[PDB]
Amino acid sequence: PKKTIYFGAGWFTDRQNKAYKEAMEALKENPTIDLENSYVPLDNQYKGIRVDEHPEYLHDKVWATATYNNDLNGIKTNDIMLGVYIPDEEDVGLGMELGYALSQGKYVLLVIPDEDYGKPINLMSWGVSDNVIKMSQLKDFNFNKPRFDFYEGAVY
Amino acid sequence: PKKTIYFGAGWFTDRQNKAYKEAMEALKENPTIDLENSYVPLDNQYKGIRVDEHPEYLHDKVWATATYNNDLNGIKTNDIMLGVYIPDEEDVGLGMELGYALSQGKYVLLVIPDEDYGKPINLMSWGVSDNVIKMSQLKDFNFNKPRFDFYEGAVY
Amino acid sequence: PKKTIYFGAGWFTDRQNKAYKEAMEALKENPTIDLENSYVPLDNQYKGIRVDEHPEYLHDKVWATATYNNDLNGIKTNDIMLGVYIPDEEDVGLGMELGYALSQGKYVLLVIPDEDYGKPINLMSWGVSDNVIKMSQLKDFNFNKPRFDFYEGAVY
Amino acid sequence: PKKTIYFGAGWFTDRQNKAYKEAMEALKENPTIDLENSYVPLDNQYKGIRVDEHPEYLHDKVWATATYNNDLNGIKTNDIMLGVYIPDEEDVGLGMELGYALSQGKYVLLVIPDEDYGKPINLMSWGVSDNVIKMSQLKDFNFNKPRFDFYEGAVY
Amino acid sequence: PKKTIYFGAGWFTDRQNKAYKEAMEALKENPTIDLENSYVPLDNQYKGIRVDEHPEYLHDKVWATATYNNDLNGIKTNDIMLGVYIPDEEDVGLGMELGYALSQGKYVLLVIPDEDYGKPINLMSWGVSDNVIKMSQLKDFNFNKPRFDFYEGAVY
Amino acid sequence: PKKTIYFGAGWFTDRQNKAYKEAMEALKENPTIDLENSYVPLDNQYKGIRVDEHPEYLHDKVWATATYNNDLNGIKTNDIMLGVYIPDEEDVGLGMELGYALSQGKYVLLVIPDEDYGKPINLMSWGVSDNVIKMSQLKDFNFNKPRFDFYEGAVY
Ligand SMILES: Cn1cc([C@H]2C[C@H](O)[C@@H](CO)O2)c(=O)[nH]c1=O
Ligand SMILES: Cn1cc([C@H]2C[C@H](O)[C@@H](CO)O2)c(=O)[nH]c1=O
Ligand SMILES: Cn1cc([C@H]2C[C@H](O)[C@@H](CO)O2)c(=O)[nH]c1=O
Ligand SMILES: Cn1cc([C@H]2C[C@H](O)[C@@H](CO)O2)c(=O)[nH]c1=O
Ligand SMILES: Cn1cc([C@H]2C[C@H](O)[C@@H](CO)O2)c(=O)[nH]c1=O
Ligand SMILES: Cn1cc([C@H]2C[C@H](O)[C@@H](CO)O2)c(=O)[nH]c1=O
Repeated sequence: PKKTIYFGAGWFTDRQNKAYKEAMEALKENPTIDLENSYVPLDNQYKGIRVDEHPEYLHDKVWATATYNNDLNGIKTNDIMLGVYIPDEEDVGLGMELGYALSQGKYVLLVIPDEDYGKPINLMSWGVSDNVIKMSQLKDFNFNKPRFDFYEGAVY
Repeated sequence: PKKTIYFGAGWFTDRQNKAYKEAMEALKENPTIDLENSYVPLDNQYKGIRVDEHPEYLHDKVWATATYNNDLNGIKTNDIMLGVYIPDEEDVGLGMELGYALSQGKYVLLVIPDEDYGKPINLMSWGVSDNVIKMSQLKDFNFNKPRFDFYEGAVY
Repeated sequence: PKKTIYFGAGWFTDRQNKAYKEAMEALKENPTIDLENSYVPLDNQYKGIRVDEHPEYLHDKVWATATYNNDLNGIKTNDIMLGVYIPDEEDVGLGMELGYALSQGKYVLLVIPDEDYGKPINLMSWGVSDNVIKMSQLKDFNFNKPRFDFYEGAVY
Repeated sequence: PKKTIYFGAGWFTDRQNKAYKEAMEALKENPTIDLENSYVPLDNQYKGIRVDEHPEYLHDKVWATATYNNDLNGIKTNDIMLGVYIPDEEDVGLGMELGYALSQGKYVLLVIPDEDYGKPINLMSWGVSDNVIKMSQLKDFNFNKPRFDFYEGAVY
Repeated sequence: PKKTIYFGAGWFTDRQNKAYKEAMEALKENPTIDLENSYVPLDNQYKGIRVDEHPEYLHDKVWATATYNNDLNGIKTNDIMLGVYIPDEEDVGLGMELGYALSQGKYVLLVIPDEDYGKPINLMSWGVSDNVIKMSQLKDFNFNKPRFDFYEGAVY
Repeated sequence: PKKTIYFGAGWFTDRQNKAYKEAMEALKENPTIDLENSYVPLDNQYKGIRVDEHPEYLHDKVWATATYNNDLNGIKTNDIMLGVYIPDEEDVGLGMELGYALSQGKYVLLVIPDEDYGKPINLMSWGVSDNVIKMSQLKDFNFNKPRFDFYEGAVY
């Protein structure tokens, strides 16, 4: 069997965009992941518009509503909630999605870049996760048998 | 009638600490809020110890589990979810809590310092919110008749 | 004690409008209801405008989004879900709201005009309901001790 | 992959029964739908009894309980919540199911007959839906990649 | 303020019946509890009949459905979920109710007779609980500020 | 298609361990069950430690937290909630899981040993189940088409 995922990753910093590409690649190689039918936010912004790339939409209530709902749909409609996590650059949006994933009863997996693994993460992100792994463990992670595990690291 | 709230507010930067004090003062003046029976995270960390004062707790699963659970209990047993929000220093912890509050069906009110009201806020925060007001309106906000409203500002 | 309610009632036919007035009168006489702090949809449409008075809003996503959200907020922040129900003119809107109220764990009480009490009602409405009474009992219903009961009538 | 659905459709009017057959046919041709393991209410009424066809059961608390629970099970147990929607003949039962589907975190798709598409629909039905399409779009709808979209029509 | 509770307690053994009486007495002395408006299962079985007094009801789906539903309604409309717990005679019914209370976001408090406080309790009960105290503390417990705490005892 | 299950069964009595093995066998033969990717508690106790087999962990807050969370994850992450039920030896832990399964929107199937089928079961276990079958019906049960059905037996 294969599972689909909601690709929860930011795209506002160099460290973030770096991890984004890495995780994308790991997923592309993982056998247990049906990446084709997965939902990736950046490719599903309303009307293909990226607001950081079109500041005129910074006040469009309809663009916001549509994108927000689309993201939520991407979460409840897929199997796993994957969060690309950067300890030094924690994203509020990802946080909200972790909480929403919890409500939807999804498996919450946080993936931290190998160089950052161990650094302290926020108490809530730690508590809402079902497991926290390193980037290098992503390609071989068996999504058909998701298990609970503690983050081998600090939590502030 | 009077409502109780969960005081969602970070205390990791000076801007956050300033907003924290202002909000606490506004709430003490609000006739519709019962602050004594509300839940304030900072006075509810497990064993009464803050990890930033006692770094030895950065690696203590028991401390993390209890504090996380106590916070969740603070949201679910209280009427309103209050989030002191600083646009330029958004908190992943507050984000997770907004999602969790949504799952529990609580009114989610964001309060932004007057000087920052209007600056862009994360889409996901705008989405979960039932309303977003400025710090100065907090002391007068009627929590017995909470209603929905859009942020009179930008959202990235 | 006193409870607050969400006034679920259509206003699209004369029978509905008649039932609407009767229920509002019964509620004003109920000592266990706090009507001032309750949510009445008709006084809460976005921007205070009813689409039947201003048809131009029939095509306004912003109006639709805000009004829909405000209604949901009205159900989740109030104690009881009241549904004025007319067996011969059942409302799809009221139906959706019953389902939503169930999801929020609210007591769902249907109130049917005396003259119609007994006529067949949709299975799904009978199912979500915690009790169904006639209009005449509304003024005396004790909302501080709501209990479950079967419709003394038919269900198609 | 293929998805299963809860066939939410009324059967109380000529327009309704017409759309029912049409949608059934569209689903029968859609590649992304596993119609065999889907749940269709009319074939799952308790003991095969249709109350509109056996008025003696109009007062059977056990028949109602069983059918109501069976329908709910049909919803939470399947992937997509499909609602066959007739603007001029909105069903309260379908409404309740849309709300229940929301709580269950299912994708809510409303399908309106091509001749009716555009006509005004109830505010709540509009707001609970993840997407609203035309009958003709049903056969080709890709259920493995469900996305959010606004109804190109009026909402009262 | 005062809170209402759902009195979760078995009455199938002498130890249970003893604990039942002690807890009821402690609750009558608690200034933060409104016992009149609370829900006591034993006074809420359908038609007022207990199946152990009228065994003929052991085979009556209607009795079972109404009593089950009334109990659920008792949990969802009340503030606190109280579970009188006897470690050596754990109740499957109370267990299901703890899970249900968790789903409704209620504070779950277990109360164990002093003589038994400390004995091993089922993992799942320890997990859902927000706190577990001994019978003697019940009369003084402040239900207006419920907080999380670990069982000072064993868990098998 | 095939479905996965959360194997909910006790292991504290001879009758329990007997049914456990039986059900295991039935599942091993059932075509509609993907037993390999299913979650079975006994093989997923934290660190492979069984506390009944290592009483030193009877006070390990970390072992309890981890196992409890792992079990919950096993429930929300799988399709069906299967409960091996012994009428004379009802388990509180299984009860809590039935309630949690309900919240997660899973199909709840109780399987009773053929020799015990008919004996009275707790009102709540009866009410939370979507269907109750005999051990002998397990091997042939079609999990791709789960339907609702009443327990042909007594409920106390
Ligand atoms: C700010 N922002 C955020 C999101 C969602 C997507 C991502 O998982 C996370 C990044 O903050 O939130 C989005 O889709 N669009 C956008 O403009
Ligand atoms: C990081 N962190 C966070 C919280 C909670 C509280 C506040 O709402 C928000 C701040 O991130 O989350 C807490 O209780 N303890 C902690 O150490
Ligand atoms: C169609 N419609 C419906 C509602 C809500 C309110 C009432 O409970 C019920 C009537 O359908 O749903 C509303 O607020 N506005 C609107 O225009
Ligand atoms: C009135 N009624 C209704 C239903 C369900 C099924 C359908 O999706 C919708 C039609 O109202 O509700 C049912 O199964 N039986 C019945 O008698
Ligand atoms: C077996 N049983 C059980 C209950 C409820 C009530 C109590 O919280 C707990 C006792 O099992 O579950 C009840 O109302 N009636 C009944 O006959
Ligand atoms: C007491 N106990 C219980 C459980 C779970 C697992 C099973 O479905 C049910 C048995 O009580 O609860 C567990 O995993 N470990 C344990 O020690």
